[PDB]
Amino acid sequence: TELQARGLTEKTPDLSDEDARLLTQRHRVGKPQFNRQDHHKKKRVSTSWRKPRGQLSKQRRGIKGKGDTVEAGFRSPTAVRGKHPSGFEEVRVHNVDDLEGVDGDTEAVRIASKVGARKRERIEEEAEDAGIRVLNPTYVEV
Amino acid sequence: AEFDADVIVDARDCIMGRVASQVAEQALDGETVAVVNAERAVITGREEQIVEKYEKRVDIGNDNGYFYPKRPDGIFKRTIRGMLPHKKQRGREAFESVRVYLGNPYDEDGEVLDGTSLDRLSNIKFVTLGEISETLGANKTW
Amino acid sequence: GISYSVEADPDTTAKAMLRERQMSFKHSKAIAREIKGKTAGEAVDYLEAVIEGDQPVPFKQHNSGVGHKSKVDGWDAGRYPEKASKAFLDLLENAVGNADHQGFDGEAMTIKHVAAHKVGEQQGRKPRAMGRASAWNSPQVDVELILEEP
Amino acid sequence: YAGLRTPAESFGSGRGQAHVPKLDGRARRVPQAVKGRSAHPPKTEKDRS
RNA sequence: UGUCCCAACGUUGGGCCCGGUGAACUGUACAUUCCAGUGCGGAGUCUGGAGACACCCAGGGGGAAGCGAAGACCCUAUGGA
RNA sequence: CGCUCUAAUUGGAUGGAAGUAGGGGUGAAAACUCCUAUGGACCGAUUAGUGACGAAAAUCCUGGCCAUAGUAGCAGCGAUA
RNA sequence: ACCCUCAGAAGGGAGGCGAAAUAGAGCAUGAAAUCAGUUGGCGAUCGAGCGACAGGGCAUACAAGGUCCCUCGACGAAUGACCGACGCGCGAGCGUCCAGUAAGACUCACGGGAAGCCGAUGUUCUGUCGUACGUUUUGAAAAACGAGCCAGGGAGUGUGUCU
Ligand SMILES: [Cl-]
Ligand SMILES: [Cl-]
Ligand SMILES: [Cl-]
Ligand SMILES: [Cl-]
Ligand SMILES: [Cl-]
Ligand SMILES: [Cl-]
Ligand SMILES: [Cl-]
Ligand SMILES: [Mg+2]
Ligand SMILES: [Mg+2]
Ligand SMILES: [Mg+2]
Ligand SMILES: [Mg+2]
Ligand SMILES: [Mg+2]
Ligand SMILES: [Mg+2]
Ligand SMILES: [Mg+2]
Ligand SMILES: [Mg+2]
Ligand SMILES: [Mg+2]
Ligand SMILES: [Mg+2]
Ligand SMILES: [Mg+2]
Ligand SMILES: [Mg+2]
Ligand SMILES: [Mg+2]
Ligand SMILES: [Mg+2]
Ligand SMILES: [Mg+2]
Ligand SMILES: [Mg+2]
Ligand code: NA
Ligand code: NA
Ligand code: NA
Ligand code: NA
Ligand code: NA
Ligand code: NA
Ligand code: NA
Ligand code: NA
Ligand code: NA
Ligand code: NA
Ligand code: NA
Ligand code: NA
Ligand code: NA
Ligand code: NA
Ligand code: NA
Ligand code: NA
Repeated sequence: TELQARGLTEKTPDLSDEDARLLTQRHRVGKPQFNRQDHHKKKRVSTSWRKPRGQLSKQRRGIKGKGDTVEAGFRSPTAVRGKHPSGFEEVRVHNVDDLEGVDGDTEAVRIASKVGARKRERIEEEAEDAGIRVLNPTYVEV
Repeated sequence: AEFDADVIVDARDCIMGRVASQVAEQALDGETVAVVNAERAVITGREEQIVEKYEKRVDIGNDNGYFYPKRPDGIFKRTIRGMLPHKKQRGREAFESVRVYLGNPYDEDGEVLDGTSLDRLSNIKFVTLGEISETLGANKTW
Repeated sequence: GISYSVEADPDTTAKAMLRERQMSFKHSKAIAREIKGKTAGEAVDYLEAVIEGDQPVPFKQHNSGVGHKSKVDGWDAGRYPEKASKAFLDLLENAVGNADHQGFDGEAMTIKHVAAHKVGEQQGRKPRAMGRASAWNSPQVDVELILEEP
Repeated sequence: YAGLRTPAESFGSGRGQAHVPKLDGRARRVPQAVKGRSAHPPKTEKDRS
């Protein structure tokens, strides 16, 4: 009578003490929006990032208040870079075969959006039997 | 009429600036202040020059205006306004919770703040706000 | 053209629309604005008073250079848009018509919703001096109306 | 000759218009003009072997 | 002899209000400013103060170094006629 | 990093592709991805190629559109109707 | 189609077809600029590169993020005391000891708590910094030049030879 997500939605990866520290760091520190300079001043100018090139650009010159310039110093910790917030490493999956070789302790799985309902149900059920959590589960009424 | 002043300060024979400075400090700390006997507060210097300064202020102006008070009432208050960011929300609040009066409309005799009292016995070159106001053309309503 | 921008319960609701009327889109906004919440009956009386010149239509957005009207309350500028008003009286006649043929008491129904939309312009061209020409167009208006039982 | 088949000319300064060759009040020939030539297009002469 | 002293009154069409019709110029953004200062030495936007409740109608045009025209002057181009 | 089309290898889609709107996650970032709605037929990945391959600008071009504005004009003419 | 309305072969209402009419005629999809109505936030005593980073208010269906808060305790870099005891200094105050102690960012464990609640998103308030962008220029916020806004279009290519 209510909606229930298929699979091991609650499943949690196990991570070394270090990795969990680093993942918790990344989540604490965060990073700036790194949006394009002045995108908020002109509609035609999109948020996507482009390096400010104006010889006079206040951002390009690093004037406090004009936004942070993309630098390598902003990168995330090697050990965690790319992990889903849960700590799981994602694996893009299109069919049942793709499920083979996936560590349900370490990796969770994300079903390509294109995969239709029919093939989903198959993937979702065998994914769970293999101890793998599906990040984008189908919600059925039970 | 009726002003729940947490502090009632007496300006009689006290150095306006020094008092005003301390009143702003408190009003910014949230205190509701009321200054008493403004007509009797004093400012050191050579009367002649002092008056010139103020007369000039009265004369300065134009369409946009430069409203400067002539009553020892206003005078004292504008002085305090100069010691507060009266245009910032916090500063208008503090300034507004401060009021100056001619004489003392309370029952309690106000208090004399440290280092704002002037010794008439060892000081001859000074002026009374009221003397100033009479010179400005104010109406002696006190 | 438009489509009803609001959901209406058929059991307690009457509808009506005007299609591509060539009239001031600015007047319509004001008119709609003014008669919403009124009784279809009240609305008719009002718009006829406007047409008559006894009741002014508050102009709150498109008021540049409009002269103040004593009768406007809470505001100042206003006019008597008789053309637009007449087209609204057609809209109303139709809505109250449909409402009766459905068993309701048309006139007593509340104007739950009324909005004007500029659907286009019948384009025109005006010769100007120096051998050049400039636009001389006509707005085309659409307007939705939804009647609701009190 | 795609886009070059026109006698379009630019009016030059004077009418608060960019110097773009026009004809019958329509911009033409130049690459940044709709219906204008393609700046650096594919070429038959190129050796694709 | 209203050119002037020195302006007045009047006439007609406008102007103003209402119905109908219905453009153009112009627009980086923000924008209630004023006095000063500063700055590429001619600032509504910086700095300091002052002033400033919102909207609307009419006006004569002080300012936006107002709008209009890639300066005719002047110089430069191994330019043109 | 991203775009077009070619090839090899290998996948998705009417149990709903592309696109679009709003929304969640990743990447320092170019950008990648997921969810819901819409849509109703196509769409990818990896590798090696391909090139009329990336825009905020050029008094840029073309189209559309907002303010301007319910504003100017619909009075002036020796034919005031 | 039929019926009602209308000056009406208009239009509108009700209805019918179809998987769909938000496929109804320049009718696939249907972006942005933008318009109407409307919801959330702000709002008629107040200041202007429109933001960035911090932190508050208010607002939020599900989904795709799930964290967050307080007691206490563990760990604890640089830094690092109050009080008190003694001894200096005209004085403000300093020295020795108590002590590299208490404290000390992050992180964690037990217990307790939150589901608009944490993140995130919308808007608004406060703090810090902040006079666009690109170009010309020794020097541009510039009273130097360009653009009304948006979408789409818009600029190192080919052959020959040389290196
Ligand atoms: Cl890197
Ligand atoms: Cl004045
Ligand atoms: Cl202030
Ligand atoms: Cl003395
Ligand atoms: Cl319009
Ligand atoms: Cl840590
Ligand atoms: Cl190049
Ligand atoms: Mg933008
Ligand atoms: Mg007027
Ligand atoms: Mg002619
Ligand atoms: Mg062409
Ligand atoms: Mg100022
Ligand atoms: Mg020139
Ligand atoms: Mg000459
Ligand atoms: Mg010659
Ligand atoms: Mg392969
Ligand atoms: Mg154009
Ligand atoms: Mg005007
Ligand atoms: Mg006559
Ligand atoms: Mg269509
Ligand atoms: Mg108020
Ligand atoms: Mg110079
Ligand atoms: Mg493009
Ligand atoms: Na003094
Ligand atoms: Na004055
Ligand atoms: Na208005
Ligand atoms: Na009234
Ligand atoms: Na009124
Ligand atoms: Na031709
Ligand atoms: Na132009
Ligand atoms: Na060839
Ligand atoms: Na005369
Ligand atoms: Na002027
Ligand atoms: Na907020
Ligand atoms: Na330039
Ligand atoms: Na610039
Ligand atoms: Na300047
Ligand atoms: Na224009
Ligand atoms: Na190109």
